[PDB]
Amino acid sequence: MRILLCSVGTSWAVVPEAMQLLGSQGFDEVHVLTTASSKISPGVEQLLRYFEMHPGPRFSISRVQDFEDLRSEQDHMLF
Amino acid sequence: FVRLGPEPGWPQLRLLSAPSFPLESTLQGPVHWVRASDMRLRQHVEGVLERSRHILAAWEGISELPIPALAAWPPSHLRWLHEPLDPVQDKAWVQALPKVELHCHLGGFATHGELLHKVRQEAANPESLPPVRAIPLPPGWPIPEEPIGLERYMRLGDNNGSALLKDPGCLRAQCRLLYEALLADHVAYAEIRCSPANYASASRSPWVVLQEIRNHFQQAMEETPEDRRCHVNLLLTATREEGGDRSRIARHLALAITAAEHWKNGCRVVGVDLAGFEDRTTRAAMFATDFEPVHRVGLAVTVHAGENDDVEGIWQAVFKLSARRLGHALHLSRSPDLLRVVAERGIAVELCPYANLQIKGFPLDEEQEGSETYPLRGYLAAGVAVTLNTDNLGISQASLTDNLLLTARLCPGITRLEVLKTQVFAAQAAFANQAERKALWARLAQVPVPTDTE
Amino acid sequence: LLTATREEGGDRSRIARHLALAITAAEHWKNGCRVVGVDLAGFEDRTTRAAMFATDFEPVHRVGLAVTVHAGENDDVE
Amino acid sequence: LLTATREEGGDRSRIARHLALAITAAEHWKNGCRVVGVDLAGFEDRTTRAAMFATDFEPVHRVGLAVTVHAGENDDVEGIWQAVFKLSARRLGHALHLSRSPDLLRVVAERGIAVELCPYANLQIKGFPLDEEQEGSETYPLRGYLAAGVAVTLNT
Ligand SMILES: [Zn+2]
Repeated sequence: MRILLCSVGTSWAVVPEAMQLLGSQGFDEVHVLTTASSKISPGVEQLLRYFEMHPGPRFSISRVQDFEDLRSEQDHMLF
Repeated sequence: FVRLGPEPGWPQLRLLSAPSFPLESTLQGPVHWVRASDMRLRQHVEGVLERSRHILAAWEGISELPIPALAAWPPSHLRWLHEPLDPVQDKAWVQALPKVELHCHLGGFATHGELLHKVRQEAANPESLPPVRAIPLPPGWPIPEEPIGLERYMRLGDNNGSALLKDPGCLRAQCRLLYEALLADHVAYAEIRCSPANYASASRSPWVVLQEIRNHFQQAMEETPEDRRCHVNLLLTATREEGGDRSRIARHLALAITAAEHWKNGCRVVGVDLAGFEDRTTRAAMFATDFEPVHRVGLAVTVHAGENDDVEGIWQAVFKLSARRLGHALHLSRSPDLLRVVAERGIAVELCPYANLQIKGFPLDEEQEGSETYPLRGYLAAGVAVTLNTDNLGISQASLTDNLLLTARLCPGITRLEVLKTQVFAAQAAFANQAERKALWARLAQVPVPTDTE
Repeated sequence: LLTATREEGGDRSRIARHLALAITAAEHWKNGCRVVGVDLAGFEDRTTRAAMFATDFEPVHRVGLAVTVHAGENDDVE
Repeated sequence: LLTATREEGGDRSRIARHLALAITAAEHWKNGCRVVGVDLAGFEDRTTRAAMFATDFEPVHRVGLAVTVHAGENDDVEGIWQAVFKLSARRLGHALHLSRSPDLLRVVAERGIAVELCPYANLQIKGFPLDEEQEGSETYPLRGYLAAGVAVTLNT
């Protein structure tokens, strides 16, 4: 099996581009970690629409709760 | 695409699984919302990297550590080991050390004080109890002003032993209370020396006495959890004297041969201890033919060749009795050729600091070492397998912890590593089998973490 | 009686176990059936004429155990 | 190692010379090549069996010389018993019958007495089976000795 883990920020397009590392074969499943920021919320749906029109691997857009912005050391340790 | 290469990970970190550190997830539509209950995984990872750094740092030099598990110690803690032992500041560290006891007499445990009365109050026949004789301890005990010699030392234990232990109730109390003293001292393996024929009666054969002693310790061992259990093995003391009755030696030697195959598990008889009257008339070779049956049945022999300031007695003990361990033997350096033989053959030397100080006397708290010092560090430097013991917990009025700390005052500059090396020596010198040695080594790997290092 | 069997240049460990068993049992039972002595039996030859077993049997003599000896298949008075 | 050979006939004058030579050479050289022990070489039988030389080897033990006993063409455990205890041998040569005495095997392992095995010589002199499937009643006792805790060395 081949699983791709991809963190995402304000640049949702990195995940679909990360899909093309292996070529046409792709990944058996991809999982995306996301923070609870509202700025990056619109990118979550853009990932969802891409996943719908490119199905076949398992998808997860798991969002880290109570992590909005990187403010101090406690935020990074929580992430 | 820029690829940074595969990562092998760390050997003990790539085995971690999700169930061990679960991630609570709440499903909002098609997107998971994850949270961490606590910070346990990072505490596990950082504790691993903290330990991994220690092993790699101490990797070069692991052969000099008597206990290989010490390589996981912080480098400051390992430098603490090489520092000289402090008798007053390291009392807590020594107390928590898993210790090995190789030279301990059953009849010299509850000789005076409150422990003597606790054994007496559990006599099965109180009317047969001997009157408590007046045996005043020398002033400054357990550290007398002057050495008292061997004759006065054995008289300090006249309220216990053969006088008291002929009572089945007193014998049971003596065994159980001695085990409680071993547990309180964090002793992991002990070898208790007993004279079952000395406690025999008309209706109680020496085999009955020995079987009671073994089962008293076995019952005490079974009632103790495996984690802190002190394994007790038994040595039978063959006591020599000037004529009188040497059929008691034949009874003890035969009892140890009989008991050797009888118990293959738990508390068991693992050797004989040739002791008693030390003189050129009762030197080792006089009994060489008595111990041929002991050697045929694979019984180990330890010899009390340590008072008369002779070296010829130690020669027969090594070569005429095939002794695996030597009791006391504080004058090996008198024959540098015998000292080389003892180290080469792996014959262990049983040192009893308080008993040696009380009987013989040694310079104390001297900042330099010469010509009179306790020979512990000289023996270690010569490759002798040296063990530290209590001899008599009652007469000497000191535990194994106190005996270890006294070596700081007896030997100037003895390090805390050297104390650990004696425990390793005692484990190697034990008359234990594969199962007992394996269990003992797992206990010795749990060295207490020092406090207030640097 | 416990039999200490002489075996040609062989294990004296079984003899040691038997002789020690008798010494332990001689004083264990003071009534009824009891162990009262040892028997020296087994192989017999000029090697095992039983003079060199005298060291093995001194402990038996110390505890007052009686001894009986097999004069085996042989025509030797020694 | 200086070899003291037992001989049929009781000739012990060359043994006396070899034992005296090793004592003299033991303290003569303290660096480099040095004489470190004596080997009691091979003539079997109850005559010339270990303990007969216990008196001869008292001087060797008194000068700190180690002793190895060289058993050969024999099937008796009494020689090994006497080598360990009457001779205080620190090593044993060709001790291929330790398992036949369970007490002796435990004593050898407990005391750390090494056993010098010579695979080709033992095969050429005694004839152990080769390339057999698992084990049993004929196998070279090397792996049996190792499982018993015996210090085993392989030699030429
Ligand atoms: Zn003692």
